[PDB]
Amino acid sequence: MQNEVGDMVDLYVPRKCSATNRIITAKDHASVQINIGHVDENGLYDGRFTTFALSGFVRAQGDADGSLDRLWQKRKAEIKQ
Amino acid sequence: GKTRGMGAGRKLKTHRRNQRWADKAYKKSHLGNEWKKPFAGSSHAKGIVLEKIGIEAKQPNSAIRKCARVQLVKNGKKIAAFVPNDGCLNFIEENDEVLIAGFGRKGHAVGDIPGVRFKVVKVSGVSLLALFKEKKEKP
Amino acid sequence: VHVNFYRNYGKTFKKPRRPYEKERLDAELKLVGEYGLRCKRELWRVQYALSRIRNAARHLLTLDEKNPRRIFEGAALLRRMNRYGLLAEGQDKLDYVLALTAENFLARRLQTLVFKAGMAKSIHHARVLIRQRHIRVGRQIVNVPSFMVRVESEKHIDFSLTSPFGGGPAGRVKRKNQKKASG
Amino acid sequence: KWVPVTKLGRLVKEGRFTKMEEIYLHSLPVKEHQIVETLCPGLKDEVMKITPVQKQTRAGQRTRFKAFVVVGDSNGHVGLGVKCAKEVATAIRGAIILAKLSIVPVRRGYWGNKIGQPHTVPCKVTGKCGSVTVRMVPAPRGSGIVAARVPKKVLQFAGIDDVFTSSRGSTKTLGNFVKATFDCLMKTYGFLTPDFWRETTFTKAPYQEFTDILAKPTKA
Amino acid sequence: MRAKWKKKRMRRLKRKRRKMRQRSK
RNA sequence: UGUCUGGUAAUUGGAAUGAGUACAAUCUAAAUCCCUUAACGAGGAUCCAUUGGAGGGCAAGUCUGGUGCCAGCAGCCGCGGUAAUUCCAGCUCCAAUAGCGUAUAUUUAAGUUGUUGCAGUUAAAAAGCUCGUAGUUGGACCUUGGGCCGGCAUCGUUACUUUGAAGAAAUUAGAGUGCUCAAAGCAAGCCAUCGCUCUGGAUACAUUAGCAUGGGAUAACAUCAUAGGAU
RNA sequence: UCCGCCGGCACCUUAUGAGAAAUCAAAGUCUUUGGGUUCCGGGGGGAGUAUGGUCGCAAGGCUGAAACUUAAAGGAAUUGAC
Ligand SMILES: [Mg+2]
Ligand SMILES: [Mg+2]
Ligand SMILES: [Mg+2]
Ligand SMILES: [Mg+2]
Ligand SMILES: [Mg+2]
Ligand SMILES: [Mg+2]
Ligand SMILES: [Mg+2]
Ligand SMILES: [Mg+2]
Ligand SMILES: [Mg+2]
Repeated sequence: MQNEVGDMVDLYVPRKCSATNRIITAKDHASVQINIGHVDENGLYDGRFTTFALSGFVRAQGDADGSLDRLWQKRKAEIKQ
Repeated sequence: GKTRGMGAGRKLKTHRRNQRWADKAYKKSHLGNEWKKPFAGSSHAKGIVLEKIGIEAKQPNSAIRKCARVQLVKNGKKIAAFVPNDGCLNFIEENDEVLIAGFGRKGHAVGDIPGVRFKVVKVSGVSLLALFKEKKEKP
Repeated sequence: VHVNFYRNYGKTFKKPRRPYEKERLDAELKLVGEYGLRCKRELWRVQYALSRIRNAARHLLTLDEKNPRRIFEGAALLRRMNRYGLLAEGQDKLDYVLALTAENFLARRLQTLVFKAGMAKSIHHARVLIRQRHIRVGRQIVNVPSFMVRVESEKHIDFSLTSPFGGGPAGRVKRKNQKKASG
Repeated sequence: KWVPVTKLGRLVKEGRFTKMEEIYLHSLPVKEHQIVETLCPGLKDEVMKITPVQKQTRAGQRTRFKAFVVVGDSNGHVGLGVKCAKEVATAIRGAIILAKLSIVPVRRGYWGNKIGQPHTVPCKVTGKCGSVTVRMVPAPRGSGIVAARVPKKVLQFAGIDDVFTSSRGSTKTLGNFVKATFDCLMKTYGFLTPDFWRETTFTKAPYQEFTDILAKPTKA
Repeated sequence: MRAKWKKKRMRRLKRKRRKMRQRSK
């Protein structure tokens, strides 16, 4: 992770699932990433979006929909809707 | 499964003591029967050539192994000892002085020879290897 | 009782577990070839000494920093390394000594230093010259090619005064030739 | 010579990438073997075994040779390929292709100190393939690889310098042995160390931020 | 050979041995 | 094409040296070995390296001649029935090298004795079933806020943990030290002395049991409402 | 008839689990190995045999070896052949 100099030593920093926090392996082909766009007061897509990542485990469980719905309800509060 | 109590040292020790006996090697060593073998816990032995014999090699092999029936001088037991290095049966004569050794598998028959666990190492105080390579002559 | 029985004694090489491996055999033969050795024992003993040193260093590094039984022998080990020309002045930590390797030791042999000092035409000529009593470290004749030189004595290797290569009388071959040419 | 057939290869061929760690970052399914040729600079290939397997037919025994190949420069990338073919040449070539297709990244940590050039697995990692379980445990700087010939080759190609290995099960089975070794080398990047749990930021995937050149510029 | 009949043969051998031993005490 | 680099020749040259021999001195109670050294002492430098192998495990030959399921080899798998990569030999090559082969015993390998750490549906392995004493194992609950930072008693007992003491040397680990190096030894080192460094001859560990100091979290014993209690 | 709770015999689907696999919702929570406790196995034979002890009228039961022999015996699944 961090050397005594203070530099990176691993090749890359992985993503971790936004629901179960477990990391996403480079060979996890069931892991997906959704960008949810935001709108304006009239209802116009403004080109910016909120990004979530789901690991293969949570998807195969079948709790991907509930976890993503809960994440969106929680996250939209800070940035309005 | 296992007894994991901190106060259960005696149970574990006694159980292991009982269960060591199922081991083949431990039971072989700690039963004391190794002293009833012809060598009586010795690496080599010495003997008198009672006769020269041949044994047919076990199937699917087909050959005649030139063994020798000898009698140990330390306890009087009669054992068959292999004679390797072709032509080395000629060096052995009757009632001759030989040094016998194990065959290699620690009390087990070696190769296709049926029931032979010893090999002749020396004859008349001379090694079979020296006679075979003509380094020494039988006295 | 025999008092001579009380003299301690030990062995210095170990032999490998797997005797027939191609890559290890070629590695060892490579090292032997350009370090001018005699057999695999001359290298196995160096490996044994390095293994002992590395084991000591690893045991030391497992202790707490504020442990005196770490500080004292850490200082001693680093002192020995800096004394024998193994660790550089930029490596004064117990971690660097774990990174030592066999060629570091083989670079400090008297034969290697004689070859690298330009006094020998080849690393085999160096060993031949060493074993023929032509080399003195400081003021002392040395005829042991495995003599591990220290940094403070690195500047004193020179052909001996008695040696014909250091200002001695001609050897029996040259003297015999002069005798032949005399008459 | 090469005509890319997938979005990732079509994206790579003109040079929209430097390394392959971004492909790992989004866990993209690499499916063309020229991608790893172009991205990873150094690749070395040694075949491990050529095992003849047989199927008994009415006439006789149809024999096919199955070859094992290990790929990867000794700088954190390694891959494993298995291919069974009619004769050894195509088996070896296809196994090389599969191994190059299956390259994964390995995580290298430190034993007790952070003097540069990490040399060891970061944690205690295990891998099971049927019955063969292999374990590697961190080792100090001067230990070297402590393993049988097969894990030694795999770890040398992975770039590991020192490690302590164990084994359980029928390790005589080369396929399972090497598959367990490679599998747990994949797991090395899976443990959640306390340093990794800084909150994650998200980056556009190659399929999403290169949409401009992927709508209908078919091959021009 | 069926192990049931091997057990029966062993039982016959055991009873015959017992009779022989009772003959001579 | 070019020059340099690198490798082989019972080819040609010179130099070098110790194994050996030997005055001599030294060593030694007296001898001898070593160390030192006159003179002699290497070209096929005959001053001649050996032990096991060459199918796999396992580094090294599908070379040549002999034998023909014989003789034999082979730790295991296996080889030999007229083309033997495995036997008997020659050549070549391989591993270790002044060391190597063989037999027994046992440590590893063996997570195939498993406390760490194995197993029990079908591979060997849950008792036909229940009760049951010893053994092993046993729910939760009782100081926290509190900051600061020579006397003198008479007492629940232990396990645990800390610190100390006492603890034979030798061996092991380990500091110093150039016996020419090393295995060793506990020596030595230096101005060039009618001597000095007070020269050094460190330090750990050493289960369990025993002695003593602090800690009271986790545990075991009986103590718990006829007040026969404390003041 | 509908809903719910506790207790029981089972059944169906699916691993994200385990396993050599068949398969198992327990045969899962195991090299990331430790909830308590009893019994019990150590390659295949010889052999549940010999002998001693002990219970039974007997048939028999409980406990139970060794010499010797052997490089396989065995489990699950696969393709053929029958
Ligand atoms: Mg030959
Ligand atoms: Mg080979
Ligand atoms: Mg031939
Ligand atoms: Mg077992
Ligand atoms: Mg059965
Ligand atoms: Mg069974
Ligand atoms: Mg039952
Ligand atoms: Mg409690
Ligand atoms: Mg058995």
